[PDB]
Amino acid sequence: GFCRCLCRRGDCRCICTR
Repeated sequence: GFCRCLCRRGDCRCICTR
């Protein structure tokens, strides 16, 4: 239920878990 975001080679997106 928590979202943490990442930038993978300039590709930013968020991933949610819990």
